[PDB]
Amino acid sequence: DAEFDEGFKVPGFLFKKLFKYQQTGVRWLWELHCQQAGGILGDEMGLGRTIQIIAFLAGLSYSKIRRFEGLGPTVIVCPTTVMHQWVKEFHTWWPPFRVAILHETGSYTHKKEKLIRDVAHCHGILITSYSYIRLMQDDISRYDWHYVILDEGHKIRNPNAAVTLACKQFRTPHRIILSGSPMQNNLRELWSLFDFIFPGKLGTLPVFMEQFSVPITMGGYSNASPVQVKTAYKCACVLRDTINPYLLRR
Amino acid sequence: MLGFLSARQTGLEDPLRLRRAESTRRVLGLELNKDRDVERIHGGGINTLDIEPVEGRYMLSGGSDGVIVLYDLENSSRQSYYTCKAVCSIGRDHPDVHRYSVETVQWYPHDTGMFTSSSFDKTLKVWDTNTLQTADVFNFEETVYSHHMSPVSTKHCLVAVGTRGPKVQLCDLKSGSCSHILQGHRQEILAVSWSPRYDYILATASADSRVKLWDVRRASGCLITLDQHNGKKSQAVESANTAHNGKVNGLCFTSDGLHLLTVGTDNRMRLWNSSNGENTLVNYGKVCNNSKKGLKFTVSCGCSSEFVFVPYGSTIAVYTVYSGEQITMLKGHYKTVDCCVFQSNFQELYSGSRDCNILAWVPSL
Amino acid sequence: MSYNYVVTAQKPTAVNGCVTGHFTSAEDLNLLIAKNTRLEIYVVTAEGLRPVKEVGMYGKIAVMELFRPKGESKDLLFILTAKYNACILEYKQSGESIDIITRAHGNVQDRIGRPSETGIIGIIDPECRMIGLRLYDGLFKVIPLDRDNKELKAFNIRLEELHVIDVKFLYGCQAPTICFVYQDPQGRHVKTYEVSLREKEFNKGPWKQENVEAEASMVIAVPEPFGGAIIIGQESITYHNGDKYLAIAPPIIKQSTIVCHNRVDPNGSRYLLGDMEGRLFMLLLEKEEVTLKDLRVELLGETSIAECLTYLDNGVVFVGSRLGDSQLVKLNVDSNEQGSYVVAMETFTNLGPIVDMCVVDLERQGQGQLVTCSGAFKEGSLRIIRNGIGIHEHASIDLPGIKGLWPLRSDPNRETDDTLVLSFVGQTRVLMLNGEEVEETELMGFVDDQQTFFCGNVAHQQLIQITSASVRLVSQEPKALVSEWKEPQAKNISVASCNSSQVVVAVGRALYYLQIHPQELRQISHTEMEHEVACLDITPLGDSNGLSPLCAIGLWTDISARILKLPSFELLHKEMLGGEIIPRSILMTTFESSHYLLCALGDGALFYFGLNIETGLLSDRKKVTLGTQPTVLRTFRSLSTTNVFACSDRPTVIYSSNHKLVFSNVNLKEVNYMCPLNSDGYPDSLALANNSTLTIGTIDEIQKLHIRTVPLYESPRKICYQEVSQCFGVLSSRIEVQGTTALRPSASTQALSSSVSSSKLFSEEVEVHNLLIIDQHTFEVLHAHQFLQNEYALSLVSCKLGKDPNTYFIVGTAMVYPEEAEPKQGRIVVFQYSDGKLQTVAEKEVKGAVYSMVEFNGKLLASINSTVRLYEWTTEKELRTECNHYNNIMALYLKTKGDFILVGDLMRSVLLLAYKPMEGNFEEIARDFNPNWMSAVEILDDDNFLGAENAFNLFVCQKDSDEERQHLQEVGLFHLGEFVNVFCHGSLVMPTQGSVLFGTVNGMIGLVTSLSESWYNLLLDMQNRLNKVIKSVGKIEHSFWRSFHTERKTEPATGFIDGDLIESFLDISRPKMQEVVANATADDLIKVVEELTRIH
DNA sequence: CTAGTTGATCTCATATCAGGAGAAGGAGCAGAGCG
Repeated sequence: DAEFDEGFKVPGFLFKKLFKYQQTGVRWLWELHCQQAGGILGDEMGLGRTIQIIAFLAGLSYSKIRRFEGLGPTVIVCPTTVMHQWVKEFHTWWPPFRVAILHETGSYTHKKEKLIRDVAHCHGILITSYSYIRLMQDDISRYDWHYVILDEGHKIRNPNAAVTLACKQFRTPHRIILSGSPMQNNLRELWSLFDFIFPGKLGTLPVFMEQFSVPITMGGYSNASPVQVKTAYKCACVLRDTINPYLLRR
Repeated sequence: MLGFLSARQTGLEDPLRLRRAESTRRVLGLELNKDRDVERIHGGGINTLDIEPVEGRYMLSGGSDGVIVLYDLENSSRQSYYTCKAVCSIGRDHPDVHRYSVETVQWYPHDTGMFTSSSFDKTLKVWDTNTLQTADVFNFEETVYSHHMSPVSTKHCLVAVGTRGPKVQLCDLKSGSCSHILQGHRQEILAVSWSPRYDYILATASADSRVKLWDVRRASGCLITLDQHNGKKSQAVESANTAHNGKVNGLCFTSDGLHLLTVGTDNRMRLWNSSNGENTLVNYGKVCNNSKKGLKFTVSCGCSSEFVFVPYGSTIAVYTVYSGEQITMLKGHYKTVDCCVFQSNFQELYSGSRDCNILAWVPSL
Repeated sequence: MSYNYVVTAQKPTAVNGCVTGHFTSAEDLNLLIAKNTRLEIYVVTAEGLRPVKEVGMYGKIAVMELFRPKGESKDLLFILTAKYNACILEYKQSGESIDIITRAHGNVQDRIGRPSETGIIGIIDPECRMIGLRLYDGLFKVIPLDRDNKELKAFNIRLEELHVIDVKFLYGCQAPTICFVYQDPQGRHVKTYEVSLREKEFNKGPWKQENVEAEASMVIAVPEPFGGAIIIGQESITYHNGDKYLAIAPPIIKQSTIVCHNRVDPNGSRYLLGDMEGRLFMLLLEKEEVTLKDLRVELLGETSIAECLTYLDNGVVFVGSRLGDSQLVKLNVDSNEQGSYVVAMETFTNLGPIVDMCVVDLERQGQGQLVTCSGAFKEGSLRIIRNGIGIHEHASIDLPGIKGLWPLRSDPNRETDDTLVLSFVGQTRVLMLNGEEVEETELMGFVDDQQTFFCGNVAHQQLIQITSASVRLVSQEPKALVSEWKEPQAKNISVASCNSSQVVVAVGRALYYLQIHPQELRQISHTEMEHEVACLDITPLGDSNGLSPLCAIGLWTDISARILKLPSFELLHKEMLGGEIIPRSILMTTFESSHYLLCALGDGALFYFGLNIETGLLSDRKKVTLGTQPTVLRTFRSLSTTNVFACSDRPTVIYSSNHKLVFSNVNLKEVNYMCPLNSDGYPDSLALANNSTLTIGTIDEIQKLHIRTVPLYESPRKICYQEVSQCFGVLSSRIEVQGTTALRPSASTQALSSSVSSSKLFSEEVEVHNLLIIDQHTFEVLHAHQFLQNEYALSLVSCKLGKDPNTYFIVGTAMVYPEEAEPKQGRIVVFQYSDGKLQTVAEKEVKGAVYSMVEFNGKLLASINSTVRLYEWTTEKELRTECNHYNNIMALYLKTKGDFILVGDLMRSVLLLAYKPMEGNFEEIARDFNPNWMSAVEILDDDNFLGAENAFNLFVCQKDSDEERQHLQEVGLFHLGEFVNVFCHGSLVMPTQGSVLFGTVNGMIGLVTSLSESWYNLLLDMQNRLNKVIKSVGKIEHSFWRSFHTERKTEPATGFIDGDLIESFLDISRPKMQEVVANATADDLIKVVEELTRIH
């Protein structure tokens, strides 16, 4: 087995299947769990980013870390295309977990709320889509989720979209975003992602814009004075430093 | 005592006994030393004092006039009478002097080379002690009531800042990141204090009568909200769980960091278990404060019994922390007392007050 | 930077903790004794204790407990160090090799925490599921064992009670359940908690909190049949098992508090309880069928003041004392007709709390000799320490009351003396001593009917035997006597003397000269002296012809070691000595240079002379005092030269080194007589008799400290030597109860003469203070002056002041009343000891306690409460102030070197004061502004000031190189682990500069000395190498152990070399040395470390 | 029953001079108590 600080043992066979960077990832995710903070797995796509979550959750359940005796009920929000992909992935890389799909396709064939309750009681891994999160913020946000992974989490990049608010209604600190590109147009998107994972780190949205987005943007324009270039440089470095612990971008 | 010297000498008692018992005896004998003075440099009231944690030689002092004075507390003259001369001073002419009242001033723990000072000009300035130039300035949108650096953090170098905003700002002195905020208070935060025991535990007290302990690493809000009654009056927490029946304008962890002392404008002091915020029901009687800003008070260290020195109007009221028995009230100031700071090496107390004086209390004989 | 070398001259002797168990093997019963830094492992044999291993911990052993985890064969040892190094030690013996492997270790020091008042407690669950440590107020550290660690990861449980007195794990509980007494404002209560290693928090205990006696200080966990706990308080012993509440108040335990306990049985039907008075109680649990019926306390007797006591087996109890000698007692079933069942089997020397000490060149040698105020209330005593020689006790035979020993070559061919002769009362018994075997077989020609004053081998291949009746010259080879002479009046010879060639025997007041001729005894000379002969010697020395030329005589009533010319018996010289005591032995020998004479009186005085071969006139009279018993002197020839031996209470070898007469001690209890023997089975050996047996052995170069003990039976406090008067002045203190009554006859109450202070200045149990004048030869209390009622003698100096010539005992006192915390009154009393009396020559009422007085350039420098003032001795013989100094919290310690005064403060730690004589006032030169609470201070150099803080640290301050020049610089830091009570210049021996001894509370005697920069660098390098090579018991780092440590500061050592670690460079094999000496050759460093060991 | 198709239907994302009269406030200031 592989052992980390307090009680985290991930099975050795599982660990050996991973790469070195994926192992680093698993360690990083567990350090966050210790802090009770969230993070963004900003690995460039194709780098087997999803496998890291499997390994980490597997290790956490296996270690039976101490409300919850190891891994509680958890929800995975991922784009509609990849739900069965994730189901497949859990099934191969760790059969023991129950991975219920929440979708019209699904596998339940009853009312959905019964399925939500079932997973929240039997401590499964409820996969769902951003739509069903937007549409059942009421039902879903009544069950003490342990982990709230968002795959391709950039879809929460609009702080005012409904889906964003719904995703930010979840209460647990163990929020994770798996986003190949956690910033696509401007930093307002970044702030939004951080406000899901770590609600206070970057401040309020107005303050973030005032302090970071404006200066960092103005330093990119061709006509910007060198002074403003250097303010942008400063602010950019501050931002990287602020977000360093909580973003793992290989 | 000669029993104490003989007991130390013969090994009957651990020398720890003589140290702590004598340290206590010295604290009980605190009296206004007219055989010691502090040089008058503040034109306005002293809001804050800070003796450096390593070597306890120097004291910072922040005035209502905006100046920061840096005193030397060692008697370098051969006389038995001396004035604690002022080494440096952020005076009226310093380009970086605060525009309004300096509300807090703090030595960087782990090193005397840097200190920080926050004011009503909405700035927390970091100073290089040697060159006495600002190394950094954090601007806040709202006047700063208090800040505090962790006395224990070898790892993080966050400054918790309480402003009139309802939010607690964490300023990372390592690469300057003043974005992080703790949310959950509703009115001005009048006092913040890091745990001396836990690296990332912060206690913040606010005018909404609530005190919250935070794990700033944690991304999920306050750990604990101190509740006067511990549950006798229990309500779905939206307005209940008040530490006090007024504003809570003072915080101080006891030395070992296992208890928290809060003073609020209901004229009470309470002692809280810092682990589960449970009220220990220590009485302390009535502690007059009506300060509209933070009230800086300290505890003793390295005595047989712990003491807390609280400004009580124009006096320093000394209490035994764990029993509440008021030792004495040190009467030597002329106006209300704003801050007292404890010199742990010699059981000396310095207290500033609105009458522009800093009085030394040293044990008698 | 300062370069200091610290080493241990005497390892700590105070037993701070002892446990018993099966540590070295499952069948061995071990006694593990913690002396402060030394762990001593014994095996509990049917008789006494057999040492097996003594290891040095890099720590003060604060906790020491044996526990056996499941499946383990033999007990593992848990040790917690004062700096909070935890370790679990196992004993692994591989044939000859012995190891202490560290099964686990760690550092459990919390970064912050109020160290608990009562002190570090360490308990172990009776089922070894966890080690509970109470280190700080309000916390309870748990070290799991079921989770088998190697790093001892421990977690705190928050304890809702902040003042915990004592705590124990209860027995017979499914969960680890602690029972502790804690003090809250409402009184003292006993509470229980269950420890959950899974939830890592307490739970409700089996039986709720109970309000107990006010002074409950002890919890005793009682094994499974009863369960529950027994809480000992001052006036009651109460038993709790949850519903049962037995409670007794035995009136016998009210007089003193019970401080240690031990479970005699495995089932807890009997406990030992030791009190601070030294009583030993037996607490009996009467079972009823099982529950507990009733409690009984019975007084077994008295022991040394026990810190810890352990019951070994068969009634043998080890009483480990910090204040007095540790004891091995026996508990008899029946009383001793004095009400006591305790009978001391063995005593282990403990230089107890060394509160003061002085180095006196007693016996007028070139050797220092420590005299220490050791011990406490009932165990107080003076210990005299000196470096002494030792030998091996090979051949023993127990014949009572020997009075003779002579080497005889019964085999005529060999020049080895293969036969030993002994006279007892009126006969001669011989020994074949064949080989190493010893049995009594008879050689012809010697009589079994008469005492023998002398016998031995003589010339012409003849033996000689001088009896109480007449002389017998035997021919060795052929047969018995062919020559006999006897006194014509047949008077018994009263004093004899003989050599290889001639004979000289005294008959009362007349003397007879005989000389040997082959098969003949010829008489020549005769004389009639004034008075009876006392002693003779006729030894031929540098003879070179065949006959000695000279003789010496001691006579009665005209006490004089006179000289005679041999052929004429005439007076060459007549030198008186004085006193009413007849000299009992006289000898002349050569020490490398010429004939000396050694004449002694019955009280150990001994005069050495330069004797001429022509005039034989006695001059160069000088005296040395050796022992109190009458003496006898017999030589043995070593490899090098003649080495004379003195036989008395203190056997002493006598010899000259570099043409300087040395008076070495021998580390044997007593020797009646001595004789050389060089058998085939015994080369160059000694033959040393005592009252019981004949001890035989050789001479060993290595020196072992010899510790005398003078029981004072009261706490000595100070000691100074007044050479002019031949005495020690000792401040003693005895505890009286009621007006008052002495609880026991102390040394003060048993003096020859006595007196009490009648002073005009000032007009349960109390402390009475006396000034003891103690004879520096016999160590008898010549005089005991009691001080005023409620007067505490603190300081004591012997000196002569001003210009008058009298040497005074000056005592500084304080008046101690319970109504106050610091004395307001005190006085400086000047005594003069002369004509066996202690007159009060002066007095001076001062307004505080006189904590310290040093004689300072003809003037008295006293330190009253916070003032240091200088007194002058006026022509009127009174003390008159000259200057004061006030900038002190408490001037506790004063030292002096020239015009400079070093003041150790209660908590401002040192101050360098200068008496500028041109002005007549003090000047604060430098000061150390760190808050160090001093225990003692010393001046090493003109600018190096050794200090000892009460946190077991040594620091050296240095006057630096403006107003920053008034800052002493701490250039030396070192954690000793011992509480220094005293420094003193001197050395116990005949590269390094200076030598400062210090005595500690634990009984360590250490030695600080100054190194040069080059040697310091070299030794620091080797220190690092040894740290890289030598492995400590608990895997503690030496640098961490020697790091300066205080509750508000911690810095690495510097400017100090652990001489213990360096001297450990000899006790490692050559490959390990090469590992040490990678980057000069090893033999160089072996020479270096030998030369370093030469200093102590 | 089950995929497949097909509307709605929602969400989210993309970008730079000949007026006059009267009423209300404020300012300046004399002066009167008055502490």
